[PDB]
Amino acid sequence: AVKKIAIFGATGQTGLTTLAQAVQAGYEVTVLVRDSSRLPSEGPRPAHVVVGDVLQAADVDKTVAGQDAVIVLLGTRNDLSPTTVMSEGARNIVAAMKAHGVDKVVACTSAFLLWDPTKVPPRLQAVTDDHIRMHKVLRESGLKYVAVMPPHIGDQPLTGAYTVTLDGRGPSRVISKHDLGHFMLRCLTTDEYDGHSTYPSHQY
Ligand SMILES: NC(=O)c1ccc[n+]([C@@H]2O[C@H](COP(=O)([O-])OP(=O)(O)OC[C@H]3O[C@@H](n4cnc5c(N)ncnc54)[C@H](OP(=O)(O)O)[C@@H]3O)[C@@H](O)[C@H]2O)c1
Ligand SMILES: O=C(O)c1ccc(-c2nc(-c3ccccc3Cl)c3sccn23)cc1
Repeated sequence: AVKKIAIFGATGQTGLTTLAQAVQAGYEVTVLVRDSSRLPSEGPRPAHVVVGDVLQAADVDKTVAGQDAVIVLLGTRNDLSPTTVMSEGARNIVAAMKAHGVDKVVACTSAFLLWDPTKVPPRLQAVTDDHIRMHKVLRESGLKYVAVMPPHIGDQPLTGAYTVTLDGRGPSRVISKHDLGHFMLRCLTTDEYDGHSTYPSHQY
């Protein structure tokens, strides 16, 4: 079974609850954070903290070393400018996983990768472009890759009752951040989603 995991993006909206749920479930969690000040000071906390940047290959390498699996929840917070942080970060993660023999990566992009490209809101296209680039890096890596492609991420409660749609869009346009984190961790316990795109959604 999967015991040691690295989480990238652990200080973000979904990352923080994914981190808390992972520790609750008994995982030995390692995180790469740009600033440990953005990690919780009480409650569930990671077993190992690396402070550094996903754009520094040395920082990614020491985060991935020794893990059983990797969770990717990188993002740009509210910045919708053009970016390559997620795809370049993914390149470094793939290289580190290959060097260290880690084969399982669960990575969040967006449901827009499942949309008709004429329907993607132009204001979100620059971020979506790098989600596309990141997905390409991960799909071409040959690793056991679960492509998590959520719709809008909300702040509704944890339910564990969401629908998981494979290789297409699902019947709701929202997933709570807690349920998205729950699903990321579920993907560590099964291989049934490897090589698929997954769309978690629910009605709250
Ligand atoms: N908002 C939505 O409705 C929605 C819908 C579909 C998909 N998505 C996608 O889902 C993913 C996660 O969304 P989210 O809101 O949970 O993430 P988020 O709140 O934007 O947090 C992003 C995470 O990435 C980390 N990060 C950014 N640059 C980094 C770097 N250079 N080195 C190391 N870490 C770095 C941030 O660390 P710091 O604490 O240092 O900033 C933070 O932990 C994103 O890719 C987003 O585009 C979002
Ligand atoms: O299928 C859906 O209904 C759906 C999918 C994705 C999104 C989405 N929202 C954001 C966003 C919005 C405001 C501030 C920050 C961010 Cl990051 C981004 S960036 C890439 C995708 N998205 C919305 C709806």
